[PDB]
Amino acid sequence: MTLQQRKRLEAFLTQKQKVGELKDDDFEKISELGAGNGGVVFKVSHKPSGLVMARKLIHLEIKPAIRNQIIRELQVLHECNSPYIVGFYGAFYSDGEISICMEHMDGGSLDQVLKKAGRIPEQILGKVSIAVIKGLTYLREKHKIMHRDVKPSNILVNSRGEIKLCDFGVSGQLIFVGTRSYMSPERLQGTHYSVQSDIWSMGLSLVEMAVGRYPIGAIFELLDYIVNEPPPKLPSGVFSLEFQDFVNKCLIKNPAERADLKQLMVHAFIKRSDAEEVDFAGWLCSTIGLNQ
Ligand SMILES: CC1(C)CNC(=O)c2sc(Nc3ccc(I)cc3F)c(C(=O)N[C@@H]3CCCNC3)c2C1
Ligand SMILES: Nc1ncnc2c1ncn2[C@@H]1O[C@H](COP(=O)(O)OP(=O)(O)NP(=O)(O)O)[C@@H](O)[C@H]1O
Ligand SMILES: [Mg+2]
Repeated sequence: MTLQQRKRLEAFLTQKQKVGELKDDDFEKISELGAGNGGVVFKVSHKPSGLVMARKLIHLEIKPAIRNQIIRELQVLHECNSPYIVGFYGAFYSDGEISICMEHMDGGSLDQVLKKAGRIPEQILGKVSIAVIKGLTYLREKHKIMHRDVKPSNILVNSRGEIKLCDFGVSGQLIFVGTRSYMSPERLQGTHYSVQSDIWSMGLSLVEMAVGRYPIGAIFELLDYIVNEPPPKLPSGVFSLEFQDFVNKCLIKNPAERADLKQLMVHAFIKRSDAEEVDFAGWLCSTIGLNQ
């Protein structure tokens, strides 16, 4: 950690304390940040602190004993404190819906950023990759947590140039209803799986952000393709050989021959990217623009 990262984390944990138990009454809606797989996210104001938060509403049908164990397992999120993880405020049940309250990220997700930028430059994706790896490393080492839901909508960014992971499961399992999938071939097979599965998800997400589009290229037809056909790749000529090799190594279908976190962190793409002074914050703020 840099001193500034060390300090930014300090700064967050103090006003987190300036927050008591959370209740539906204490929240005031500002705007809607989006929705997804059965979750609605709202930009909220928490009046007792006056703090801006993001509040996710999860309609989990049926309580009672099952809902109170969910909230108690969610309490580990208080201990997840990293410059590569989104800050947690608290969680409760209300009106048949679990609410997870977290740090508000003003740049939104890289899914939203991509939709704006068209495609995200390779040098920026180096900064994103370093952050994702470090966040996945942190979750593994400090909490023995695997993410299980790496994708562009779960990598959040802000006007301070921070890149953070969110929506990592903490309740066990509890682990295709949509049109796209970031699940590895081995996860689709029902096979046992590990953090190698998150590496595939990261690799796929990177190719989506580099080219501007989900790269595979009906839901069950798509899943069959992931399982049975060659992995996606970057186009040649427009991306560095080492970036191509980096995603290729993330996208090897055998999770055991696929690169691991340790290997990727010393990979030539990561080595090069880490030494590059790239103004990511300026890129992001110039790309999204300012509220006017
Ligand atoms: C059901 C759940 C509350 C179990 N507890 C769980 O363990 C979680 S945790 C968690 N998200 C989460 C994780 C970390 C941070 I920082 C912020 C977060 F919002 C989530 C979460 O949102 N899951 C969504 C439910 C809708 C469909 N997609 C998966 C969960 C799931
Ligand atoms: N802390 C946050 N700050 C800003 N935006 C957020 C935050 N959390 C979630 N969002 C946005 O809310 C939208 C919907 O989030 P979500 O319900 O997590 O959908 P999803 O990420 O596509 N699916 P999943 O993460 O699997 O539940 C996304 O576009 C996010 O960018
Ligand atoms: Mg999400």
